[PDB]
Amino acid sequence: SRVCQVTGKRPVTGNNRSHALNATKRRFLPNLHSHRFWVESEKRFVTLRVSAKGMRVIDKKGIDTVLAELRARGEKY
Amino acid sequence: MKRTFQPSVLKRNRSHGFRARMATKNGRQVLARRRAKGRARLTVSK
Amino acid sequence: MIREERLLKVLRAPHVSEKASTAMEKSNTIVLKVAKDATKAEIKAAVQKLFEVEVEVVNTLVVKGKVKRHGQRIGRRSDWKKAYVTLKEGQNL
Amino acid sequence: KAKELREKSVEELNTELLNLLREQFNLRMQAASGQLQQSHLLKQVRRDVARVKTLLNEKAG
Amino acid sequence: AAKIRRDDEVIVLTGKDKGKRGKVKNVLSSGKVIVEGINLVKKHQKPVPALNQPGGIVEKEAAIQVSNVAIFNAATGKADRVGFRFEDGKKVRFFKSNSETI
RNA sequence: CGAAGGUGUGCUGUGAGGCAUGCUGGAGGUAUCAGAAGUGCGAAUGCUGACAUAAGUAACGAUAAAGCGGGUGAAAAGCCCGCUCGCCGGAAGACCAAGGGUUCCUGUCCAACGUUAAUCGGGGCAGGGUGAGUCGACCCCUAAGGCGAGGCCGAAAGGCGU
RNA sequence: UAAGGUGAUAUGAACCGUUAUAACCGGCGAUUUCCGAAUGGGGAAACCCAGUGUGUUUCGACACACUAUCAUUAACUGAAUCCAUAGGUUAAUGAGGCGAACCGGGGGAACUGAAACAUCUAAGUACCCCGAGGAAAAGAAAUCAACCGAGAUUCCCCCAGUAGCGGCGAGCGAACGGGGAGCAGCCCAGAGCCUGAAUCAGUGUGUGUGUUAGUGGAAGCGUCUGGAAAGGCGCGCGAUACAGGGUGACAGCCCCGUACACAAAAAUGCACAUGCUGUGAGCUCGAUGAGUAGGGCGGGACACGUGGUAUCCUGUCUGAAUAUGGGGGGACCAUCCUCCAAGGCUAAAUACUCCUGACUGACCGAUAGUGAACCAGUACCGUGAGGGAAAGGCGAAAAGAAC
Ligand SMILES: [Mg+2]
Ligand SMILES: [Mg+2]
Ligand SMILES: [Mg+2]
Ligand SMILES: [Mg+2]
Ligand SMILES: [Mg+2]
Ligand SMILES: [Mg+2]
Ligand SMILES: [Mg+2]
Ligand SMILES: [Mg+2]
Ligand SMILES: [Mg+2]
Ligand SMILES: [Mg+2]
Ligand SMILES: [Mg+2]
Ligand SMILES: [Mg+2]
Ligand SMILES: [Mg+2]
Ligand SMILES: [Mg+2]
Ligand SMILES: [Mg+2]
Ligand SMILES: [Mg+2]
Ligand SMILES: [Mg+2]
Ligand SMILES: [Mg+2]
Ligand SMILES: [Mg+2]
Ligand SMILES: [Mg+2]
Ligand SMILES: [Mg+2]
Ligand SMILES: [Mg+2]
Ligand SMILES: [Mg+2]
Ligand SMILES: [Mg+2]
Ligand SMILES: [Mg+2]
Ligand SMILES: [Mg+2]
Ligand SMILES: [Mg+2]
Ligand SMILES: [Mg+2]
Ligand SMILES: [Mg+2]
Ligand SMILES: [Mg+2]
Ligand SMILES: [Mg+2]
Ligand SMILES: [Mg+2]
Ligand SMILES: [Mg+2]
Ligand SMILES: [Mg+2]
Ligand SMILES: [Mg+2]
Ligand SMILES: [Mg+2]
Ligand SMILES: [Mg+2]
Ligand SMILES: [Mg+2]
Ligand SMILES: [Mg+2]
Ligand SMILES: [Mg+2]
Ligand SMILES: [Mg+2]
Ligand SMILES: [Mg+2]
Ligand SMILES: [Mg+2]
Ligand SMILES: [Mg+2]
Ligand SMILES: [Mg+2]
Ligand SMILES: [Mg+2]
Ligand SMILES: [Mg+2]
Ligand SMILES: [Mg+2]
Ligand SMILES: [Mg+2]
Ligand SMILES: [Mg+2]
Ligand SMILES: [Mg+2]
Ligand SMILES: [Mg+2]
Ligand SMILES: [Mg+2]
Ligand SMILES: [Mg+2]
Ligand SMILES: [Mg+2]
Ligand SMILES: [Mg+2]
Ligand SMILES: [Mg+2]
Ligand SMILES: [Mg+2]
Ligand SMILES: [Mg+2]
Ligand SMILES: [Mg+2]
Ligand SMILES: [Mg+2]
Ligand SMILES: [Mg+2]
Repeated sequence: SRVCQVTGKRPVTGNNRSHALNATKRRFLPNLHSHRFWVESEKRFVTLRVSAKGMRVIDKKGIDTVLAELRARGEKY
Repeated sequence: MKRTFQPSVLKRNRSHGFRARMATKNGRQVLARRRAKGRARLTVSK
Repeated sequence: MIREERLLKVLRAPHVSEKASTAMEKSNTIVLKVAKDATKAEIKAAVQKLFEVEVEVVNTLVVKGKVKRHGQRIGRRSDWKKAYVTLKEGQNL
Repeated sequence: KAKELREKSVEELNTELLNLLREQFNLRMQAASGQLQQSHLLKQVRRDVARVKTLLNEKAG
Repeated sequence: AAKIRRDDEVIVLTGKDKGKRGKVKNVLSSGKVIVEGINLVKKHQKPVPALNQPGGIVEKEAAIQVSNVAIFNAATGKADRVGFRFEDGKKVRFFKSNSETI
């Protein structure tokens, strides 16, 4: 549904603002991409729909750390 | 002159019948309102 | 086969009438008023047993309850089943 | 008459049920043909069948 | 517990025949009593062959308010009231003016 | 030994009003001094009910059409029986589907219903009546289309679809 | 508990009962068709059609049980593909649906006001959606204050229509501080001392104390009027009972109650006493929350409309220090003071009433009061969502008018 599987980032709402300060509603979507992540420690690829920010989490924590967090919450991959 | 109500029992049921109502969140709210009011007959379904 | 408890329920009454009288003294048919859910087979069984006659065939139909009034009230009598039961050849009861 | 039959065997009142049921039927017919002036009777068998089937129900359980 | 019962002998307190006595005949759930030869009425009665054959007029008893009758002592020869106590295990009724069981 | 309410008559105050009493009614009423308001109606093409007016006036729904004799009946232009006359006949005849649901048949009744009368009725009341291996449904098989395990997609609700 | 009973319109007929297996009242059981989440498959709701067992048969048939989906766990099994993995089957456990308000969260109008209207207002309101509990939510300071000090959260009264915000228009509108209600604090990021030691929790035990039927419950007569006396007149009595209701007109003493005093075979609520069953207290030393705080860009929340604008949240791109450290004190800097974010849990004061009992009203009394005092969400209207009435009173007693 356009939800980052790593972080949780989903669409949020807010306002366009003109020079005359007319406000119309809008959405701010995440920067999602489907991406095959190599897991060394079970010799396969896993595909997560993830946001640019969630990829920086995976670089830092390491995929094995992150896929433990995914299993906890019971979100499938 | 042909008038607006041309009866058909099959169409009455597929449209306004009990199971039709039960098949949608909106239709289930119709039966919930009609029970709440106290209606003696929820739907058309003889 | 059918258990007897059941059989004791499926017959409900004899049904009198001009037509029933005639049916009896012409085509050797007894006209009963039977349980709404009783199959033809259960009727045949129940008669054979509970009256000790022999039954050729049963016919059945469903009578619809008439709508009535009782002083500005709407009523409705119950639907009920009517069996025509032809016996074999020479029995009577 | 509950105690009068509370003690008698499973089979004993298993046979009691059927001849109650048989009487119910016989009443039903005579009633239906205006040969029953004792209406109260067919009410009583009904309540007897009731209290047999209950007694069956506890023993079996 | 009911203070006055079937087959009691009572004196009328109130109404067209104040003062006069009779036996209780049967007791209604409305809180009324039939009392033999008390509240007599003249019912006009239509004929009907099967039950109550002829026409004719009738006298019969009409129900009377039970509050309007009193258990009659027949020792004082006067109206009375009823209490409740146990004479050895069984609730009983006693006059109050003369505390004897009845 | 007659409350409120209703309807008369008499008296009385500058006014909104007050007091007395006949008849009706058949169980409530409230001096005084204070207190509180759903506190006063002729109008809003006001709202609800009732009753007038036009007026015993227009009308009684296809211009296919009736006439007489008998019957029953409190009563017959209209009902029943008969004779004659008329109208439809690719329908104004007959059988069905859909839709309706006892309107079907007998007996009984004429208050209301029937644009009149009604002994008559699709009206009231009671009783009867619908019988299937082969007719139809159900059943087997699919069309458009619908629902749709997993699935794909979407803030949620949901949307598509194997 | 009892001398009367078989619910109403509603009689009648057949019966049942009177000293206790008649009826009636309460506790625990039994039975409980079909449809409906509906769950064996289907379906135009209350119907159509099955599969597998186990049992039975008069060989025609019969009765009962089980069989939905998803989530988790376990076993068994298992492709492309060697190990695997995905998948498949069975079982166990749980969920599903309904419901009046209150509560937390995801979305989010316009009419209207500005005497036009776009910023602003209406308003984070109506409405839709998700989730929850008897309440929820919030909660033990990276909080305030002013160099004096205070000490978690919630709610009430003030401060104050003040300070501010504002096409500085219409309007919006705090805090600091003070007075009250209620009061409570703990735990993980970890090893030794060390135990069943704190007491949260589960399940039996007694004992109290409620609940669900019930029992006893004072004392008045005469006489007038009248259809009838409870009213008038006369003379008595009760009162821890003169609340209230009924009875042929207005009754402390006619009846039912009321004050007060009593009661439970059975089930269950709360509180102490408590075995046992999981449960860990105390002390020492250490540790102490990173794609995080901060930043740029776009928005939102703060009374505060980007303004000189601190503080909070983050869609997007970035990114520290780590106690010799870090956050805040309304641009910003220095000094000083105060606190320790990136991990949790927590009772009471507070919100509400679909429903149950009791009691109350300067609330209505049939065009009023609920739409509905009456068989009303009915009759009727509408394809449907939905709309939606009218209609109470014989008499004390039917004695409801024989002939
Ligand atoms: Mg706007
Ligand atoms: Mg045949
Ligand atoms: Mg048939
Ligand atoms: Mg008078
Ligand atoms: Mg008045
Ligand atoms: Mg007054
Ligand atoms: Mg005044
Ligand atoms: Mg007014
Ligand atoms: Mg007027
Ligand atoms: Mg005027
Ligand atoms: Mg006009
Ligand atoms: Mg004229
Ligand atoms: Mg003229
Ligand atoms: Mg004319
Ligand atoms: Mg004409
Ligand atoms: Mg004509
Ligand atoms: Mg003629
Ligand atoms: Mg004519
Ligand atoms: Mg049809
Ligand atoms: Mg009819
Ligand atoms: Mg006919
Ligand atoms: Mg006829
Ligand atoms: Mg006439
Ligand atoms: Mg007429
Ligand atoms: Mg007819
Ligand atoms: Mg298809
Ligand atoms: Mg699905
Ligand atoms: Mg979409
Ligand atoms: Mg689909
Ligand atoms: Mg007993
Ligand atoms: Mg099913
Ligand atoms: Mg289904
Ligand atoms: Mg099928
Ligand atoms: Mg698996
Ligand atoms: Mg739920
Ligand atoms: Mg909400
Ligand atoms: Mg606007
Ligand atoms: Mg304006
Ligand atoms: Mg204006
Ligand atoms: Mg909201
Ligand atoms: Mg709480
Ligand atoms: Mg919390
Ligand atoms: Mg200090
Ligand atoms: Mg008592
Ligand atoms: Mg007493
Ligand atoms: Mg007198
Ligand atoms: Mg007196
Ligand atoms: Mg009176
Ligand atoms: Mg911390
Ligand atoms: Mg930041
Ligand atoms: Mg900043
Ligand atoms: Mg910014
Ligand atoms: Mg400014
Ligand atoms: Mg700062
Ligand atoms: Mg900060
Ligand atoms: Mg400063
Ligand atoms: Mg944060
Ligand atoms: Mg309360
Ligand atoms: Mg209440
Ligand atoms: Mg009135
Ligand atoms: Mg009304
Ligand atoms: Mg309709």
